[PDB]
Amino acid sequence: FVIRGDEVRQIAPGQTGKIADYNYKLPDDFTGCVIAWNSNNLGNY
Amino acid sequence: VYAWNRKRISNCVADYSVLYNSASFSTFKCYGVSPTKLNDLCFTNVYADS
Repeated sequence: FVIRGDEVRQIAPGQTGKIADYNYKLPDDFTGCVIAWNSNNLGNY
Repeated sequence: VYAWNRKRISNCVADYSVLYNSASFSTFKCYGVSPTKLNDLCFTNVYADS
């Protein structure tokens, strides 16, 4: 899934955030590796 | 900054939910209490420095 910029501030174990708390939270005991990279080049609503 | 104002607020019952529902706020931080558990607690001499 994709977010507009302010991602890491919300995506984290036990991390609040309006999008994070309304769409999808991670488990408190979580074991994974999230990656992020810009895809603006890929005006487009 | 050197001349901040201290507004003391008491005897008030306000919805402590829109204080984070404001999307205009760039980033919301809490250091002493859980942000979701703001309504339950009882306060004393709230300050409003800016």
